[PDB]
Amino acid sequence: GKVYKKVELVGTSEEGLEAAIQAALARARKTLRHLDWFEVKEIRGTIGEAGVKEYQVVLEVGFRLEET
Amino acid sequence: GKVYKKVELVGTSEEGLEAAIQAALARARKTLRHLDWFEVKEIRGTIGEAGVKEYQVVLEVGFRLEE
Amino acid sequence: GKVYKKVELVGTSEEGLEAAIQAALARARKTLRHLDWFEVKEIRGTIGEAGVKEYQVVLEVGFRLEE
Amino acid sequence: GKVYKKVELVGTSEEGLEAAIQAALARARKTLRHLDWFEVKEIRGTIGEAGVKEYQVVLEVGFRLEE
Amino acid sequence: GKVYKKVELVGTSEEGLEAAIQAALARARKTLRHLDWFEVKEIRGTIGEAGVKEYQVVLEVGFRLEET
Amino acid sequence: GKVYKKVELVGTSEEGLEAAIQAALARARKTLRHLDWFEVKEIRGTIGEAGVKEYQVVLEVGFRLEET
Amino acid sequence: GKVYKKVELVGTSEEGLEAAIQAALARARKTLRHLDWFEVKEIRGTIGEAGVKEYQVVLEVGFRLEE
Amino acid sequence: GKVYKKVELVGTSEEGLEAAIQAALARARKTLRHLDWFEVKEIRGTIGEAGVKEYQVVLEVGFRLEE
Amino acid sequence: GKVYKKVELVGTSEEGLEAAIQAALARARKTLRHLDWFEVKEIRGTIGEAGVKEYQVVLEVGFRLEET
Amino acid sequence: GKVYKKVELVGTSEEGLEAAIQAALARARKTLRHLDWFEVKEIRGTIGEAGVKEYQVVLEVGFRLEE
Amino acid sequence: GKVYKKVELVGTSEEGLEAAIQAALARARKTLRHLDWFEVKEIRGTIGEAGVKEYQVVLEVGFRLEE
Amino acid sequence: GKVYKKVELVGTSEEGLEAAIQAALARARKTLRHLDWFEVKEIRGTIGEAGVKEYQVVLEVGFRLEE
Ligand SMILES: [Mn+2]
Ligand SMILES: [Mn+2]
Ligand SMILES: [Mn+2]
Ligand SMILES: [Mn+2]
Ligand code: NA
Ligand code: NA
Repeated sequence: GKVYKKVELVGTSEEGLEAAIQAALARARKTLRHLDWFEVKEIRGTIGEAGVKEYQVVLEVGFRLEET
Repeated sequence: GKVYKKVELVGTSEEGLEAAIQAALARARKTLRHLDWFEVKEIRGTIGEAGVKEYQVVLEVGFRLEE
Repeated sequence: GKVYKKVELVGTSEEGLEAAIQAALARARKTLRHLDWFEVKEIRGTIGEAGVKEYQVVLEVGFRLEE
Repeated sequence: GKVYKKVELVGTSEEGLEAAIQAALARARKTLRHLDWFEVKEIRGTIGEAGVKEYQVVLEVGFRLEE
Repeated sequence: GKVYKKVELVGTSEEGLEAAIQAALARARKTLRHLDWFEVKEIRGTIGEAGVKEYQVVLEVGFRLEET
Repeated sequence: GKVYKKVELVGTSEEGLEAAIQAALARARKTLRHLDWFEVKEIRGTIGEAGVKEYQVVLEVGFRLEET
Repeated sequence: GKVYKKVELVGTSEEGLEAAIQAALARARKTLRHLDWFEVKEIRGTIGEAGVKEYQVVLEVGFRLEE
Repeated sequence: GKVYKKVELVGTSEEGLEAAIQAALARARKTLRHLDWFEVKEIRGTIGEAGVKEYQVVLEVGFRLEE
Repeated sequence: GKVYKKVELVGTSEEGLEAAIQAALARARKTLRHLDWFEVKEIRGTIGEAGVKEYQVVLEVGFRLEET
Repeated sequence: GKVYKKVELVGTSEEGLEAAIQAALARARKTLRHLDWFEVKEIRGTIGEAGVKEYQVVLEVGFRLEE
Repeated sequence: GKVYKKVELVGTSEEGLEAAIQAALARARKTLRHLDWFEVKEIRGTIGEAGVKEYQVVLEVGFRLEE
Repeated sequence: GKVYKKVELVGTSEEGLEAAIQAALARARKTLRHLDWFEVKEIRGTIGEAGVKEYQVVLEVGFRLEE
């Protein structure tokens, strides 16, 4: 049937988790076609000094491969 | 000794992660009694042209069983 | 020594598990060279009116990098 | 907005892995509506004179809940 | 062939690990038929003035489904 | 080289996931120096009449040790 | 009560997952007594010109120990 | 929002599993305040001529931090 | 240095967890020398009908290998 | 903010763990830009007459994506 | 009877894996008494012009508590 | 096809990680035939006055069964 590929990215943002997810996906869309789903693997981040500096979300992005 | 049961749900939301959890809990409250705690097992979601179509949070909800 | 890369693919088929793995490997052959091994990570699928609709096998495929 | 539930079943069969999965899904269909997807968690089995006696596939079945 | 279902329960007891498991099974057998096996997934508990307040054992209980 | 330590904290908040993480970091920074990074290990919470009562985020906080 | 041992084998076959499991179990039968159950731990394999070369199934075989 | 800390201990006992947990909690109570919950991570132990020399239970203890 | 081997056993008992652990170890001692430690992997069991029939503890037993 | 990608490589060497890591990283440097960190995922190897033949280290290499 | 505590450290070094472990243990010795054993949890690192810049080994250090 | 067995060993050495792996493999050679691969599962060790006392590497060793 169809075949998909998964790439692992890390999105970062000062805004929050959804924004860091959206950041990776926005960059993914520049170079990968047929983006279909994602799976969060890790949530981490840096500290300083209003608390969280940046949120870092490690995620797999899954996309459909074309025929050839 | 009190006994609890855990049911696994996946809440979804186009808005965010809290909203997805809340969606699941709102539905669980309709058919399950004595809801006490939840544990998130997975965060995933779907992608469209806008980016995230929906956030999906897989979680277990634990509740106390009667008698 | 030699250096390998692993790509993660999801093969799908209505027929069964091996055919799902085979579907991923046939596509991988078109763009990847020196395919050597694979490792299954997840077996999942969709459900239709007759039972399984498609099997989906998530696998890592390992191949030698040139140079 | 949408909420799914997951139940954990063990399908068994003497015929093979796919058959064991089909067995769980067939029995699932009798009492669960909107069956959407499955996830295989464990493949195990019993052993007899002729090798495999029964294949046992532990899977989660996900299905959409009504509001 | 036969089809089984697993339900996840948490038994509790102020006495010990076995007693907590038995509490869960004793309750299970009031609403579930054909109980066959259990599998412990987690041991946790709460803490009081005297050490352990209650033991909490998270377990899966497996039972045959009737062909309904 | 440098040596870091990780401590496991659980932040809580009635507001959301980021707020819970910030609660833990805000407390961490009162007794720990040189906070560098955090890693989320679990998200759980409690349930009330209105859905989520409080969100509880389990996280590791990593900080450099002073060569003492 | 009674005591069981588990050994970890890897069965291989060009002819699929069930075939590889059966290969392991046939060999286990030759030198092990009181074979009772198996648990699949990994599925992997090698790749050749036609896709899968060999399927390799890593499993635990459980057997009762005599007293 | 209240904040908790988790410390990892290994309690040991020649008697049994509960006793090992209790050993750890008794010691934790000496230097940690507001002890609330524990989670067992590992059960292991040592072996002598008698069989089990000591049971060892690795656990996290969670307690509320002040200010 | 020294080399050890680990075998995986399943001890069973109606008495409880420690007894099922002791059961595997007693049988291990019949055929393996220099038993040194064990690690519990799984706790499961059968049901009927005073609750637990038998407790089943899956464990690795580690023992020192001799030179030759 | 910025976005990173991770690729999974297997470095090999007859000369040890660090050597295998370095082999992977040297190859990564040839076709990947902005290499920042690595995470070891598995250590395995092959066996020959003298013990270890090749050390094989599976690692993730993280690098910043240009915009 | 006996109770141990475990702390999670990250040793770093430019020299290799063993050196990074030794670095954590040396700093551990300054403030912790009765250091008994360690468990490596993660091996990771940073990458520079010459390949590995810093090795980072995340380990748990276990030590015996006084009564 | 061919069938393999995996035995789990713990190699120990004061020198380092490879020497620990080598110690396990040298002993395995005395009693096991057709040793083919190994997989590291855990790296741990003991601590003495100078830092690491012994490294202990837990590994699975895979070998072909005759027949
Ligand atoms: Mn949010
Ligand atoms: Mn098949
Ligand atoms: Mn007991
Ligand atoms: Mn080395
Ligand atoms: Na569950
Ligand atoms: Na911890």
